[PDB]
Amino acid sequence: PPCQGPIEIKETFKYINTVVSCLVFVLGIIGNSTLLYIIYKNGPNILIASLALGDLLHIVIAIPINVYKLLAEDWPFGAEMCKLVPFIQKASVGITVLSLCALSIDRYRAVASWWTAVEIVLIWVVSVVLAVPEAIGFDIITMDYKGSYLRICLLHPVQKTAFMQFYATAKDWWLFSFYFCLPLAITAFFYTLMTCEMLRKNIFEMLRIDEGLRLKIYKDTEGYYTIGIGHLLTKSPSLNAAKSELDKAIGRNTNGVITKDEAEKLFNQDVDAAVRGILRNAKLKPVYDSLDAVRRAALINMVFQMGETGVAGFTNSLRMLQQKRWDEAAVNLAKSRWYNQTPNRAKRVITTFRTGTWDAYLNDHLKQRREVAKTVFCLVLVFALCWLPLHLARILKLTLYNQNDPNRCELLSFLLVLDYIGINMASLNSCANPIALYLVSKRFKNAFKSAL
Amino acid sequence: CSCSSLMDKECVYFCHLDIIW
Repeated sequence: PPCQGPIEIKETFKYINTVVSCLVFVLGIIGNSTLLYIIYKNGPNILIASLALGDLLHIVIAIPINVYKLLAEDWPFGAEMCKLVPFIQKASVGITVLSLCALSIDRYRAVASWWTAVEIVLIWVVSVVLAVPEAIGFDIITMDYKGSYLRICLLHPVQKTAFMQFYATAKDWWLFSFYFCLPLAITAFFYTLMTCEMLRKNIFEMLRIDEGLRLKIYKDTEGYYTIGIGHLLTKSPSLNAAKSELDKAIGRNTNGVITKDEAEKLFNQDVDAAVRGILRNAKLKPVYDSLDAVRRAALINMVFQMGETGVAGFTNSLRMLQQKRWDEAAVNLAKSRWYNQTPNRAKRVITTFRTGTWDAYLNDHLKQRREVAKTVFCLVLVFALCWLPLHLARILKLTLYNQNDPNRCELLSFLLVLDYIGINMASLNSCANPIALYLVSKRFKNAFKSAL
Repeated sequence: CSCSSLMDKECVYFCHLDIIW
């Protein structure tokens, strides 16, 4: 029951925090305002625009009122402001985390493809509704503490509803799981799906160059009837048997000629089969496992051309690839019958093993658009590091604080500083979204520099 | 912030100085 003195907020920390707050404020105001002007002048545009609105709203609602409450240590306004400021704050936070998830999913759907403004209204409606409990639980109370008479605006311990009484006690867990863990989980999930989708896209362009793509049944360089991307339909010399097997292969024959999308589906079947056969092979699985995503596709390319058995014959080269001896395996593969028979395909594949990149196949325009989206996902990394100090502070208050442990005043003193730091970090994220997007997108960088 | 009860004036003074979150 005794105490140490939790007025805390050393007069020295008040200067540092309020200077950091002013820097983040104007830079966040300027940064998000000029971002909105670029969007309103020139799909992903509106999602970034909604994010900047949530950023701008979060800056103006969460920075000044906490700067005042730090220096003045008082709530001068009425009960409406006590119920309005937290309500607007949790609405802007919801808009921000939902815009990021809608933005990440948008990048996944943009790559997997081979009702946007509706989500905005859905985001803002859901963000407001989920923030409503803040406008009901907050209220103004007074007390005679120490030698003064204070007027406090807080989340009331007593509520007129069993649901609100639960929200008053478990608010920080609801914020930590929904406004932090859930976006991190959703984003990391669709980022993983996007990279796996970009990988099966590159292996398509890779094989399309080395094997070609034909929408009608054709005869191969060896002389066998083939369609799609090197999809063997039959090894029989009868052209009539090829048409019969082709119609039996698809299940819905358009007389023997297909489109681009049908061949892509056929191609993905063969890649899945090639991956399964490699994993079932005791010679190929250990080498395939040690390889990166790029060199995995180079091995799948060889399995596409020579089958699992033929690739397994490169005993010396496979061991070199497993031991990451790229140049030694390149020289060894060049001495093969495979290199002599198909030099163009072999030289590109060998180069891919040698350099570990897609440089021999993909064009630079596609290479640039991919690296933008993949790196632009760093907005969630900044989101995770900026909102962690504030969330960690509220978690520690629900974990370490015990009324019966008398040295707790030293703890509340520490939490006051961590709370005002976390409120600056969470606002710096709204301030860093234009800075990070400017430094990353390159296109946005030239649009930013066009101002001044 | 919030407190277990208004009888904990040390916690209520904490929310007096605490951020509005």
